[PDB]
Amino acid sequence: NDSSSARLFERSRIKALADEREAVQKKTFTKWVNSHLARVTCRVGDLYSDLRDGRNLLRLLEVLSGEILPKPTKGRMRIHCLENVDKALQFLKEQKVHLENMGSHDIVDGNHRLTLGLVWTIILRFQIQDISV
Amino acid sequence: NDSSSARLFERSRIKALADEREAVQKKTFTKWVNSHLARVTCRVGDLYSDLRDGRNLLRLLEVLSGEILPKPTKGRMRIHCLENVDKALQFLKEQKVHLENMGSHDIVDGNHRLTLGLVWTIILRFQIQDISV
Amino acid sequence: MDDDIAALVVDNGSGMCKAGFAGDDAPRAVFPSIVGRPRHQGVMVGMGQKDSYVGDEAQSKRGILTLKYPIEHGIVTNWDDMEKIWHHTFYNELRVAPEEHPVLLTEAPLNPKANREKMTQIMFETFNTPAMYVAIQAVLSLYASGRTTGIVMDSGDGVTHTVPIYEGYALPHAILRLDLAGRDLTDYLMKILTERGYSFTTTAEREIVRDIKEKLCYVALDFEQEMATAASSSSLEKSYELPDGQVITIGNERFRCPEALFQPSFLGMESCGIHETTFNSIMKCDVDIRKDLYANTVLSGGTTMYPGIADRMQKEITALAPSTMKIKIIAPPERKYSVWIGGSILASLSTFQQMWISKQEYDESGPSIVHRKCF
Amino acid sequence: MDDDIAALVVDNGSGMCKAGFAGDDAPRAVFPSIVGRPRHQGVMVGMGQKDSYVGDEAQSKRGILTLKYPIEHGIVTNWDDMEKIWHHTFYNELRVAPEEHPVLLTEAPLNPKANREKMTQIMFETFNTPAMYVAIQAVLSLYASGRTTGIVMDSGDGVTHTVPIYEGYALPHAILRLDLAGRDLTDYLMKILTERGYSFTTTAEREIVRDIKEKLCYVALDFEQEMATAASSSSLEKSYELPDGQVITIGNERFRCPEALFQPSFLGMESCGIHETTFNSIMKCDVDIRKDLYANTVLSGGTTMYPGIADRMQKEITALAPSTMKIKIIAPPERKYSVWIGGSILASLSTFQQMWISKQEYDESGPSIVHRKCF
Repeated sequence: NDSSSARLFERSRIKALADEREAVQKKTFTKWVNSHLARVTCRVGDLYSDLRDGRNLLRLLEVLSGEILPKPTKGRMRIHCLENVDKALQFLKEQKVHLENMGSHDIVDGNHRLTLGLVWTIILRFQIQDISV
Repeated sequence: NDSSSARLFERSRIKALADEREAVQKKTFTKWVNSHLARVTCRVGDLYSDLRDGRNLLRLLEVLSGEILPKPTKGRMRIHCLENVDKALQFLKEQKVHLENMGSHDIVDGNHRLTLGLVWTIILRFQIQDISV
Repeated sequence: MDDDIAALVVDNGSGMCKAGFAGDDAPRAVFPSIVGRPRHQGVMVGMGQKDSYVGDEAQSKRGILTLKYPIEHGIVTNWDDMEKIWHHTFYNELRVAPEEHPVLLTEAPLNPKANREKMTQIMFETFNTPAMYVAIQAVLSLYASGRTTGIVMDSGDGVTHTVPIYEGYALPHAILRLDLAGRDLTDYLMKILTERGYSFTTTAEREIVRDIKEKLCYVALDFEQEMATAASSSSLEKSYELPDGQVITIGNERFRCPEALFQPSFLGMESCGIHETTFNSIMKCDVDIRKDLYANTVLSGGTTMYPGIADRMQKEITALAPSTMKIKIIAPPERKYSVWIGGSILASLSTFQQMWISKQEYDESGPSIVHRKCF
Repeated sequence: MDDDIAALVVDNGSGMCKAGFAGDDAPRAVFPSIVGRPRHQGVMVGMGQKDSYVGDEAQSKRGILTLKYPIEHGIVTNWDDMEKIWHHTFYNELRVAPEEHPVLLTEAPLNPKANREKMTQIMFETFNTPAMYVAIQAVLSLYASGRTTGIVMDSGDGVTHTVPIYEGYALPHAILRLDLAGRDLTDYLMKILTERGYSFTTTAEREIVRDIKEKLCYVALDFEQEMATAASSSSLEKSYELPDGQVITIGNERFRCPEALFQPSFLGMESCGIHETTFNSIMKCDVDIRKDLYANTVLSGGTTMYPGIADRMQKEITALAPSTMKIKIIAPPERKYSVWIGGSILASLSTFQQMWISKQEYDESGPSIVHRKCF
């Protein structure tokens, strides 16, 4: 009746297959975003920290769409960061990237599966929908 | 939805059953106390006024226990009366008649349900407990 | 019975105790289940010591005293204070020794197990009780309603219930208790009365705004239209007076306070109004007998004493249940007291007079046989 | 913004007004919310008429003047004097016309409804305000604390709060205001300083013993042991000096004065200390997120400026809450001012710049849309 410890092994391999996905996928995004944020001369060695503020995700959306997005207050504080990603989410819900756990705090916290879960949905609506210029 | 005026009728009959209790019960006490305060030649036509000072309740407890209790200052004033009943309550809490609303001012005011509520608890601790001699 | 052996029926509901002998139509003892304890000090020589005021005298000295329910929503919090309102009940209203009598107690259903066996124990052991029986509230309110079919909604001071029944057979899984009663609505009335600037940060005046509530605060039949005409205050506003002599004016705050019974989001919980809760009980019931639960919704309890309840009920379960058939609600008088009165006639039935937890039945067998007799 | 349209943030807390433009890190205007009015007469030809001294100049002439807060614990008492400290704010510190600016005001939560709509009205109508926003205090102190999770305790000069929050979501039923602040503790300090023989029967010196308090009077971490070593006065006694030049010595009276924050029985109410009040807020909260309220108790306000508060807090909620987990308290600098500073950065956010009560928004629609924007 040993499905429990087998669940401790399986779920470790659930997210092992998801990390083997999300890391190569993060580098798909990484060379994809450094093909774009290099227009504004920003280089990404880490999605989860560079685009963490939201304003840097705003820089990406200003590159991809070739447009301008508002840059509200930023600093140390949480509200500083959440507002910035709430403008990114303003343009991303404008681009119909839903709030299916693709969040403000998810970018601020750098949530490994939803920061990439947001911006890979940005890839799945850049080469599908008009996040491009 | 007429439980309200029915409450004006019911509560009148709540305390009607309680007055049919407490009056016959007051006469249970009355012939009981005039079987005792007649030893000190005090006659009770009204619990609520004769034993109102506390010193007269002290006379009863001096009869029942066959003992002597202190007689502090008495007069017109409230403190005069409250002190006297506070000696009665001294001997009655000595006899474990609690202060569950069986009070100094309850005897001084002559509260119909707690003056008898005190001294009926005195009956319920005379023929149960050693308020007797 | 009846001043003989004479089972004492003592409804220990929250907010109010209601006690009398068996067979009595009126609980001679009614007084708030409170214990008054002084807050400020007093240097006066010859003053009632009175550490523990209890019950209705604490209504007299509400300023000095910390008013405190020993029970909370059927769950007994303070057991010796519970024994204070008991011993005051038995020696200052019932004025008799329980050492002779059975004590037909009343308690809320779906009770954690200590509040049955200890509620019985302090009777058996601190008092003596040659017999006794703690009892479910809503069924005894059905005993004064005197029926066997429908669903009883007993909102006392602490707990609203929805207890179904069908010809003597209850449906336990469909029984639902809920915390929506007079103790809750006065907290909502507290937070909603201070928007006019009236703060009452003392339990003394919590009972006074509960008194406002038990007079003024009815149930809006339709709610937001009474709030729509709360724009033009014509009759919804009324003057109340304090024991200090000050005047209140309350308008919309009247009907919306017991709307928390019906929209507990005004309190802010998951809880649906009482009409969805009885409706949710009948979800759990059997399609043959669900018809007889609609036409026989019974009301009970002290919070159910308010105007505009039962017609909102017939409106709203009509919105919920199959309106093809009939949804009558049966709201008798004395619904706060029907809980007690039906107990005062329960002890009269001699078949119940073998259903007592006798003394040695408690002592040698268990405190868990309380649960074997009371369920 | 920022000397342009430039939302004026004006923290109208009791005791002190704190005002500056949007984006300012420092409220250039800080001065006591007082109005000085002369008591004794003066026959001198050529003397400042000055019927109504206002604000910080009344600190200069405290002897002649009747010092008077126009606001009381968030509740605005005197509206024209409120407009005196306003018009002085806007023309002698901010030195500008509100006729152009939004005015980001700050107000206490759980406010009776006139103190929002009239606080806005005298802005809209006596002044002109093309836009404005009255605002809850503790949230804006969380804006300078810059977080979204925990519970904020803003004890300004008049009101202590306990305002919970969890990732932007507040719990309104768990919000609790309370009258335990610097205005109260100086009355307790008044009644407890005169046992040494020092009576100060004038508001002039009520602020001076409040100044004693805001310097000397810390919070006993443990109380009755500091009173136990108040037997042998070694360091607890210290010399203070008056503006007259006289000397005070206070020993135990130091720590016990803000103990009334923690044991309001020293004042003599029902009220528990501030630690039981935040703990009582977390009683009303949700078991998933109650953990994040423990480790993120935030401090704010001018009465919270005292030593020994926050370590007594971590000691005592440890005594109250599950000590299995962690109870960190976050007490940033400028906690009196964080209320204002977080507002001065709130107006900077352009999403907030659509959340203004504009002019015609007030005029044609209502004064009740103030309540629709400010809650």
